[PDB]
Amino acid sequence: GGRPRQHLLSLTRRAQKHRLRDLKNQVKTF
DNA sequence: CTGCAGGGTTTTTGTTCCAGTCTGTAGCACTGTGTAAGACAGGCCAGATC
Repeated sequence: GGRPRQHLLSLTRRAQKHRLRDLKNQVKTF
């Protein structure tokens, strides 16, 4: 049914790839 | 109910390469601190003996 995931500031900067996609796109379009 | 097997899942974590851009290091030929006396030999003039 998915997966529990701990908070972001403990993950590597890389770990991120998944989270900002939509914001990178929205700022670009903007 | 349990146990673990072995699949589903999302989500780490990293993967290959080509433009570059920054950053730290090795490459450069090359530098600083050792620093003052005496000992031994030979000559020979002085100077005292006598």
